[PDB]
Amino acid sequence: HWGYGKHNGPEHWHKDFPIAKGERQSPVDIDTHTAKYDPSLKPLSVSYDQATSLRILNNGHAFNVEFDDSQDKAVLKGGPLDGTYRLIQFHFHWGSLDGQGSEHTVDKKKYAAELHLVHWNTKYGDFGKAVQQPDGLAVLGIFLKVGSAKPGLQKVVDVLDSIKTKGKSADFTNFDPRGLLPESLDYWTYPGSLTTPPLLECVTWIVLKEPISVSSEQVLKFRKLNFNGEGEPEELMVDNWRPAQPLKNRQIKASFK
Ligand SMILES: COc1cc2c(cc1OS(N)(=O)=O)CC[C@@H]1[C@@H]2CC[C@]2(C)[C@@H](O)CC[C@@H]12
Ligand SMILES: [Zn+2]
Ligand SMILES: [Zn+2]
Repeated sequence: HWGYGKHNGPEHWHKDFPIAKGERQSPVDIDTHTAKYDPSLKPLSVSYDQATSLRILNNGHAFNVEFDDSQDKAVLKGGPLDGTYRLIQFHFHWGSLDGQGSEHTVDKKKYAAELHLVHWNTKYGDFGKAVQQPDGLAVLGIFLKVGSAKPGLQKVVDVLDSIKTKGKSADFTNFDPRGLLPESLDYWTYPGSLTTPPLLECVTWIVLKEPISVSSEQVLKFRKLNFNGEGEPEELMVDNWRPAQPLKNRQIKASFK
């Protein structure tokens, strides 16, 4: 099974999933000088007040927070998107040290970690059908930089020690995802893929310009998780990110000047 180690890492993924060498792979470096403004882009509309969190779990690749996506309760629309996209879950990527951690980069600069809020296109009826469509998913990427503590992240990090090993889960109710967003909704956007196997190129990427701030104490909690299952030799869950892929002619657009 794939992972982030030397023998099952990103350099190996292409063998089981050839698309790893596709034309629209993610993540990528965002060069502020070549990412131009696109007027056809509409205002980004994030509607999370109706969000119903269900649980939080460790799948061995990171930890996910899932939401009830049976109704158009927590949705994403506007921007470069068509119709509605329902939030289904969010997770993070981080490094072995504060200097690295994010997947995307801004003018070659990495942040301490990165947040991925995953949504699927409701026109495909179901998540399963969505991931297999070029425009099936919309992922809202948000950078995390070390500084002040993010009040809204407290609940998440406080539970981690209860799901240290791969396979552990726990009920996670009443979490409001709005507490993880920065002040500004300014963003960059491009067509790409999942940053992990099966690496399908079904993602419209929306990366926020403004990073949210999290304390050193908070990020360190992430590094307490384990890739491995209970009872197995500990393999700390750090550096669960994928190297940047070639842009290969795709255009990164910005919602601002
Ligand atoms: C939530 O966003 C992801 C979903 C999936 C993967 C990685 C993901 O992370 S990311 N960094 O945002 O690209 C890899 C496994 C992906 C799953 C999408 C749905 C799939 C295709 C299921 O149908 C089976 C395996 C699943
Ligand atoms: Zn897996
Ligand atoms: Zn991700």
